[PDB]
Parts: sequence; structure tokens; C-alpha cells
Amino acid sequence: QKQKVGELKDDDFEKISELGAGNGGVVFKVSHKPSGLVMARKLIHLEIKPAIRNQIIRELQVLHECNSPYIVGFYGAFYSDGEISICMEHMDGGSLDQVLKKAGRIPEQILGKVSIAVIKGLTYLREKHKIMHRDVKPSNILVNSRGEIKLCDFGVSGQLIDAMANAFVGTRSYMSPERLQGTHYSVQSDIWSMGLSLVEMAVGRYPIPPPDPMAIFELLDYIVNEPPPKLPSGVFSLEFQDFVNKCLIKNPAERADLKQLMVHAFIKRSDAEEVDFAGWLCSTIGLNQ
Amino acid sequence: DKEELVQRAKLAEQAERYDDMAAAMKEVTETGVELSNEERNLLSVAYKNVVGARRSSWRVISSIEQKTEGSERKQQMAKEYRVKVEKELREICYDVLGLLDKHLIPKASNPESKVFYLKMKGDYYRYLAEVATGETRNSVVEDSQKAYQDAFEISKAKMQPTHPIRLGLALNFSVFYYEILNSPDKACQLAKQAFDDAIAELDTLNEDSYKDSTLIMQLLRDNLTLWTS
Amino acid sequence: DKEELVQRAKLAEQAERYDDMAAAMKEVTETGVELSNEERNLLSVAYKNVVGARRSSWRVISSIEQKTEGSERKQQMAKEYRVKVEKELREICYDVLGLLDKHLIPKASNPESKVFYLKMKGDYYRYLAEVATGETRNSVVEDSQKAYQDAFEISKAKMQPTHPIRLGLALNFSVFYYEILNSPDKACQLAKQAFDDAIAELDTLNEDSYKDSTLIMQLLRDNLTLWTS
Amino acid sequence: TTHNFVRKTFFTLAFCDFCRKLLFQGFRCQTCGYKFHQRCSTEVPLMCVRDRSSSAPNVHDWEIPDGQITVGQRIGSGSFGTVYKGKWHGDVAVKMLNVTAPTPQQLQAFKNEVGVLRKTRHVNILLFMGYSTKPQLAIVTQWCEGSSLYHHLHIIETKFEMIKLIDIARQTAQGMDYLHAKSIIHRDLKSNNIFLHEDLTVKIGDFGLATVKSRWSGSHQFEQLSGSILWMAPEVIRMQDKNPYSFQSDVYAFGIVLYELMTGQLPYSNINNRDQIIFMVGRGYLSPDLSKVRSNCPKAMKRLMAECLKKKRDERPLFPQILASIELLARSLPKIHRSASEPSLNRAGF
Ligand SMILES: Nc1ncnc2c1ncn2[C@@H]1O[C@H](COP(=O)(O)OP(=O)(O)OP(O)(O)=S)[C@@H](O)[C@H]1O
Ligand SMILES: Nc1ncnc2c1ncn2[C@@H]1O[C@H](COP(=O)(O)OP(=O)(O)O)[C@@H](O)[C@H]1O
Ligand SMILES: O=C(NOCCO)c1ccc2cncn2c1Nc1ccc(I)cc1F
Ligand SMILES: [Mg+2]
Ligand SMILES: [Zn+2]
Ligand SMILES: [Zn+2]
Repeated sequence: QKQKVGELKDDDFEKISELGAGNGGVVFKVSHKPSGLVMARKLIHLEIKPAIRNQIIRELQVLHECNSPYIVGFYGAFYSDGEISICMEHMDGGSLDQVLKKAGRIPEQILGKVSIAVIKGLTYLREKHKIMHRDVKPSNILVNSRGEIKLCDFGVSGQLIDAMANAFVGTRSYMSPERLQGTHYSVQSDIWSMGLSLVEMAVGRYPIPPPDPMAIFELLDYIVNEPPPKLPSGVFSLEFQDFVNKCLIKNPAERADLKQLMVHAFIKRSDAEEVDFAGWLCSTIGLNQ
Repeated sequence: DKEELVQRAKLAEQAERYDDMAAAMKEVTETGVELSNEERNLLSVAYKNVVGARRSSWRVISSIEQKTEGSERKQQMAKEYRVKVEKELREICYDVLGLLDKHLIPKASNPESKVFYLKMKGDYYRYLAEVATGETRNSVVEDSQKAYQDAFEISKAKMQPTHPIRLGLALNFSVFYYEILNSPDKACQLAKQAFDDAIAELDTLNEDSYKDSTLIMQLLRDNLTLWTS
Repeated sequence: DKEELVQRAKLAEQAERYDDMAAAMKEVTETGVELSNEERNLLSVAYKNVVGARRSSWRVISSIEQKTEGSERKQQMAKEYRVKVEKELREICYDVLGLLDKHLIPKASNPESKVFYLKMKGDYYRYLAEVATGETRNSVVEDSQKAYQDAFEISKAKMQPTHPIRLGLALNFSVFYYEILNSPDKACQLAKQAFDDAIAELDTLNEDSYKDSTLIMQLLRDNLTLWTS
Repeated sequence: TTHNFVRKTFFTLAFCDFCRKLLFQGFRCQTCGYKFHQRCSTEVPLMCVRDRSSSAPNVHDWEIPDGQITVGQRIGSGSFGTVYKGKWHGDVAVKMLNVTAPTPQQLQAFKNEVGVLRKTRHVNILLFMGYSTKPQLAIVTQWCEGSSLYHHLHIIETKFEMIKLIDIARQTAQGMDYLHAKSIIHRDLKSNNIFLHEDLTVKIGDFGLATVKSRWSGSHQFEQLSGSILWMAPEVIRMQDKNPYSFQSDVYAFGIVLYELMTGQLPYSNINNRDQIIFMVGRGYLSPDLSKVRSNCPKAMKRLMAECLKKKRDERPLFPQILASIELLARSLPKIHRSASEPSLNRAGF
């Protein structure tokens, strides 16, 4: 389908519907009329010098070679009418942030399949491209009705990460405590973010504030100076509790790596379990099988 | 021509020289033509800076005179230097009042201008009041008293409670009451009253004078907080 | 008698009036009395400040002269006024140079004081070098070339390179090279040579000599960081 | 590294750099210009890197209805609303405030705020021509031609002579001093909200409007921090204070604008993360680096910038003192650009 897509132009697209509101960007379901396909078009409005913009579009062309069953497919990245357009594969299941609100909580056996997808997603990006995601969170893990679980909004363009760091302000954070203090430990920060994401959906609440709202500054200060969040005792299996604990060790070196997590008791069990994820997702959302 | 004289005085003001400026503005007033709003502030700045330099000289020389506390020719010489700079101080203030009461006060169409020149007159009589100690004190003290009372009547009549000039008069007349007459009770009453009325029309503050208005306001508050201690 | 006039000069210094101190020290050096450290230091302060104030005023007048040339004969009166400043700038500097020929140079029994007076001569030829243009400048600058060249030799042979008078000599001669002759590479080397030598011989100074030296070398670092870029 | 002092009788307007009252006679460091009193000399140390009471110093329904605002082209969105170039008795700037559903309690407070903003008239302030309630909320301000300061300093990166650079900083302090004189907190001062009208007059916009930022839930207005943080004071970042938006919070934001104009770069140009800046600034760990400035900036001028960026808000000066200090060296600017000379020696003692 990607070979049917030549050069992407603004007038070749037709608006269908908005996928959801964002902090910095907006995403629309669009029809590429020359190809006749439904893409997810993200538009980012950055007030940057053209030299930086041209470099951003240059470093996004790296996504053409990020092809795997745990990475959201990519069609093209171009600039028009003062907005950066990133055209990617449409995921009809939305983000796990949207699925979380619709589910209330996500079952442990479902989160087992998500963990495997995120780990293998982060492994692909770091082995084949050696790029740290630096944004792992439920809103950036996309799912479709086919049962695919794919990572998106990873840092392939270092110039794009610096650009939006100057522009916007977040209310919810999944940044590792060592990154907040200016210490870089490769993909150990992405593993922290995954563990925090896994606690959020399983509990059905936010990990940073535990009953057992806070401003962005109070959230970051808590992540750095307080013990990490943990799953409630009794209601989750000891393997799943141990998995997220190894993912949320504040010490980035003592924190489990991608190779260590792949062979964890929770992952080895979940990899063996037969879970109709596609059936559960469409059931949760209200779609048909 | 007048414009060559006011540009010369303005240029000399930019060079931080207050001898050619004062001479130029005396030469302007000697023509006996009525000034604008602009040409007046230059004259006040010139004859404020010239006395101000001698005032600072008088204060530090008088402090050294009260510092020495011996018995030698240093005290006699410092007294000779005090009476020298005091006589220089007297010559400047007499040149001002000679230039003021002969060309400007008797020919003053604008009542606002009358409050301005009577405020200056009371200021320079207070400048002569603080230095001359004896029988001649009681003449210039009563002269400044009449001048400020005359200015205070026209301020209370036909001025704004938020105008720079009425606030300046209230400020100079309050420090006159504190320093010269040493009745801080009526100075406290006066400054508090002037500060209260100054609050009423706080909304009525146009761009023409926000800096001056708030500057005399905070100076009034600083003088109050000094005197209520 | 002398101590009374030095007391008057100090009293004039504290009182900020400088023309009285200039006259009060000129009349003392007019006699030919043995001039000690403090006695020549007050003279150096007096004749620095008095020419310095008029020099800054000329700098402002010369800047305002060149603000807009697309204008009327308002510049005409300005550059004749600039000549008025020059009329009260050169002759007062000549009042200092004739003084060096009267008493200072012949009545010197210490090389250090000879370096000091030759530095002052070169510095006052350096101030006259700025306003004076044409063939006069050539005549003016040639007097300083021999003045700092007859002081550096003694500075090198009789005083340490950490000496504040030798530091001030290298500093003034460095700015002479930069501003007048416009050889900034020779100015940069000279300074670097002066500064490296100062660092090469340090921590040998007196207790009093821990403020003036540091200030000169600190200004030397300021010139060097300014002149690298 | 030692302050040499001189007896100096200030002839212009100057404020002591501990007590910050009107200074007449006292001391001045001949290195920086950190002028100060003789009275409060025994309370303040050196910082470079019964008395005569003062006298007179020297002298130098606003709702627009429907069918009137021709909403034109979409210009750009902000932190509380989007701008369109509208026509209304000439070109105006419309702003559809992000708050589209205001409660009769928030709506009342907005109408009260507009009351004060409509009573503002300064050469360095964008005119506030009311708002519109029929088509939701839409602040209507004077339309600016030319371009924003952010656009001229980080887009085209056209640096201007220090004379023109200082002038922009002077006119900003002039307009800002007027707002604080009328007791109006800007809450948003940044190069994005400063325009150069036909390339000369500075116009400050998007000031006040505290009630249309931080959507209410009934009768409250907890300022939920949002927008941009490069200009936010550390006290403003924390939001732990009942109110973080004071004059000093605005003075800090002003100090960041000084940094922008002075160096041509936005503060912290070595971090690829926003959350890192929010945390470290609010914690007092990150400060705008003062080692990227030009090699001709006088200590007196540069020091002003350092005073506005004080982590504790109570240390920062107020605009009457700032504007005096900015202006003070604008006059000694050309003379001090020339090379240094031999100074007068110690001539001081305490
Ligand atoms: N009064 C105005 N006149 C002309 N252009 C304007 C005006 N106000 C905003 N703009 C333009 O609109 C664009 C962005 O609009 P804004 O919403 O003001 O952005 P912003 O300043 O980041 O938002 P806030 O609310 O001040 S944080 C800028 O590029 C300006 O050129
Ligand atoms: N491919 C996609 N399919 C469906 N929804 C998407 C897709 N890409 C982005 N979105 C949605 O777009 C919204 C904006 O995302 P973004 O601006 O990156 O910030 P955030 O993920 O933090 O909300 C999110 O709510 C997300 O669910
Ligand atoms: O998406 C991002 N941030 O969230 C939007 C807030 O404005 C984002 C952030 C960093 C980044 C570096 N290189 C691309 N980056 C992004 N985009 C993006 C990445 C991968 C895919 I597949 C699709 C995308 F759109
Ligand atoms: Mg996202
Ligand atoms: Zn003080
Ligand atoms: Zn200093």
C-alpha cells in the first residue's frame, strides 16, 4: 500500500473526522485521494526557523525504515501552510489511554500482551535504529481491531524533541526520576515509563498520586523524591507485581533492562497464555469482532 | 531669537554643566517674555542643581566642623570656608529671587504657573532659612510662610488632588513644617491629609504624569513613616 | 603654614569642590616644598578630576554634534560651543604642563617620583592629543612618545614589575598605543608582557599594596578580554 | 575584585541598591555603578559580579454585539484563545478565549477585569477595545502591523545595534511601569506579547485577563499552570503560593526578555525537554546562564538583568527602579563603549 503513496501534498487529503485533542498536536482521520487509503494525519504547528524545520522533516524520513508489527506504520512527513504533517497508519482501536477510560481498568492477562508488544517495540527501535523512545505512555501505545499493539511518538528526530520542549507544557508526566535530574541511562527511562503506564491502566487510576489535582511541578518533585508507585497487593499475581517493581526501581542501573524483562516470569507466562485481545478490544470499545 | 537660547540651555543641561545653563536661562528671563510649560522646568532644574551642589558642600563641611572637636586653626579655617560657600549660596538665591519677582510672578496669566513660581519662591526662602542663623532667620521664615500659604490657598481652590504641583507644594510645605519650625504634629496632620485626598482620584491618572504622581506619593509615605517613629 | 593648606585641600576633596583643590595644591607646589607621597597624590586626584569632567562633557558634545547631519545650522552653534569647551580644556592642561617644568621635574630626588611626574606629563599630552587635530596632533603625540619611553626604562631597572606606578604606566601607554597610534597588536603584546611579568613575580607585595595593584591588573584583564574579540 | 568608592552627588534621578529610596548624595563604585546610601552602608556588602528627609525632585457595557466584527484570517492559537485579524472601524485582533462556557460567576469577573483594561491608555500598551459575548468570548485589541519581538529575534535572527536593543528594553519598562502604576499584573510578559509598531514603538499586549486563564469550576480560579515556562518565575512554576503572579513574577519575566534581546538566544539552549526545565527552575537548580553575553556589555547594565532573575522574588527590584537603571546607562552608553583608562585610587574609608 505504501508504494501506491508517492509525494504527500495538502490538497491530496480529504478530512473525515478528528481522532482526538492533544497537548501540542492534533490528529485527523484523512483519505489520501490519489492512493484511496485512510491515514492518521498529525499536524504540529511549530514557530521555528526554516533551517530547524527542514532538519525535522529530514530526520522524520527515518520513519520509512521503522517497519515492524509493534511500530505504527508511516506514509510520509511533509510541511505546508505553517504545519508539520506526519501521515501514519490509522489504528481503529485508538490509544490505550482511550481504551483505558472505556474499560475502567485493563485485565492483567491483556496487560501481559501489551508489555510484550512495548518491550519488543522498544527493542526494535534500539537494536535496528538505536533510538530511545523517551515518551513511553498509554497515549503513545496504539491498538487496532486486528489485535496489533504498536509504539508511536518515539524520538527519531532529536531536533523535533527540542522544538516541542520549548513550545508546550504538560499536566501528566511519565519521565523517569534520573532523566528529570539530567542523568541519561539509554532506554532505562523508557522501561520506567512502561512500568508507570502498566500500573495506571491495571489500577484504573494515575500512578504518580496514590490514594493509598497535583500540578506538573508537584508530580515531577514526587517522582524524584518519593518511593515509586506499586500494584495493590492480593488483586494482581505476584509475577505481575514483581514485573512492574523491577520496571519502577528509581536506580536506573538496578532497574531491569529490555533483555532481563523479555525472560521475566510474567512475560514468559503471558507469552504462553492464549488471550483473544482483538475480541476483548472490540468488546470494550463496542465495535464488531 | 529665543529658540537658539533654549537649545543652548538644553544642550548645556545634557553636558551636566550647570553654570553656562544657569547663565543662559537668566539671559532668557532677562528678555522679560512669558515662558511656556517646557521652558520653565529647565529653569527650575538649573537653579535647583546649582544650590543643590552648594547644599551638599555646606552639609559635609558642617559635619566635619561638628566632627573635629579640638582647639586649633582648622576649626577657624573650616568656619572661613563655611562663611565663604554660605555667601556663594546667598549670592545664587538672591540672583534667583531678583530674576523671579521682577519678570515672572507679577506677569503670570496661568494660575497653575502662579502655584509653580510661589512654590519655587518658598523653596529658595527655605534654602536661605536653613543656613542663616540669627535675627535674619525670622524674616525669611515668615516670607516662606506667606509664599507657601499663598500657594496653598490656590492649590486648595483650583488644582487636582492628584496634580504633581499641588503634591510638590504639600511635600515642600510639610518638610518646611518639620525642619524649620519643628512642629511635627501639624506636619504629620498635613502629610496624612494630603496623602488621603491623593488616594480619592487614583483612577484619574493620565499618561502625562503617572511617574511624578507615584514618585511624590512614595516620598510622602517615606516622610510619614520617618516622622510617625 | 603648609599643613593648613593641605588640610584645606583635603577639606575641599571631601566637599567635592575641585577647582578650589586645584588652586590650593598649585599654590603649594608653586613654592618648591619637598613633596611627599600623600602631598603629590592629592595633586594627582585634583588635576585628574578637573580635566576629566570637561573631557566627558566634550565627549557628549562631540557625540551630539554627529547625531544628525541632515539638518539646519543647529550644528553650527554646537561646534563653536565645542570650541568654547576646548578654550577651557587646553589652557587648564597647559596650567599643569608648565608646573611640571617649574618645580616637579628638577626638584625630584627619587626615580619613582620621576616615573610618576613623567607619566602625568605623558597623560596630559595624551588628553591634548584627542581634541587637537591636523599637524598639532603630530606635535602633541611626539612629546608623549619620549615621556613614557623615559619612564618605562626606570620602571624596569628601579621598581618591580608588580609596582602599581609601573602597572599604571604600562596601562596608560597601552591605551595611548590603542586610541592615538591605532596599533592594537603592539598594545595587546605590551599588556600581555606587563601582565605575564606581574604573574611571574606575585605574592611579594606589602600589606597596603593588595588593593591598587589588583585593581590595575583587573582593568588590564578587562582591556585584554575587550581587545581579543 | 575590590570595590573602590568615590563621593558622588547624583544630579539626575537615582535609587540606592539596598533601601531603594531617592538618592541625592552618597557613594558609587567606579567599576560597576552599584550606587548606594551612606546611611544604610553598614547593612549591605560589596556586590559587583536624624538625616534630611527628601523634597520635590526634578521634573522630566463594553460588549460588542453581532454583525459588527468581520472575523478574517486565522492567525494563531495561544494559551487561552486563538487570534483572527477582524475588521471593526479599522483592522482589530479578535481572540476566541479558550473559555467558551463561562459561569455567571466567571463571566461577571471577566466584565469587571475588562473594566480596568478599558481604562488603560499608554504609548507602550496595546489598546483594549472591549470584547463580544454573542459569539462566545473574543477579546478585541489594536491590530499590530510589522511583527512580534520573538519573530525578529529567533525567526529572522536580525540583531540590531545595542542602541536600538536598549531602546526596546527602555520602552518595555515604560509600558510595564504604567501597568504596575495602575496595579495590573501582566501574568504573560514575553517577546511573543511585544510588537514593534512600524519598527519603532514597543506595544505590550495580552496583559492582565487573569479570569479567562485557569478555567473556573464555580466561584474559584486556581491558576492551573499552562502556556509557556521560559518566562515564568520560580514562585510561579511552583504554584504552591496562593498567588504566584505578582509584580516580581512580571519583573522576572521582564529579566528573561532582557536575556533574549541581549544574547539573541532563548534561555536554556542546551536542554531537549520541557518537564526538566519546569522541575529544575521551580527547584532553584536551573538559572539562565550569564556566560553567553556579548564582550562589550557594561557591568552596570548586565547587573540589572541579574537582579530581575533573583530566585527569591522579594530580592527583585520594581519597575520605577528598573526603568531608572535602564535609562541611566542609555545616556552613558556611547562614552563607555571606548577603551578603559587609569582610574582614581582608593580615596574611601568606612
Ligand atoms: N493584537 C494583535 N495584533 C496583531 N497580531 C496579533 C495580535 N495578537 C496576536 N497576534 C498574532 O497572533 C499570533 C499568535 O497569537 P497569540 O494567541 O497571541 O499567541 P501567544 O502570544 O503565544 O498567546 P498568549 O495567550 O499571549 S501565551 C502571533 O504570531 C501574532 O502575530
Ligand atoms: N494513529 C492514531 N490513531 C488514533 N488516535 C491517534 C493516533 N495518533 C494519535 N492519536 C490521538 O491523538 C491524540 C493527540 O496525541 P498527541 O498530540 O501526540 O499527545 P498525547 O498522546 O499526549 O495526547 C491522542 O489522544 C491520541 O489518542
Ligand atoms: O508525536 C510526537 N509528539 O506528540 C505530539 C505533540 O505535539 C513526537 C515527538 C517526538 C518525535 C521525534 N520524531 C517524531 N516525533 C514525534 N512524532 C511522531 C513520531 C513517530 C510517529 I510513527 C509519528 C509521529 F507523529
Ligand atoms: Mg500521543
Ligand atoms: Zn540604602
Ligand atoms: Zn563593581
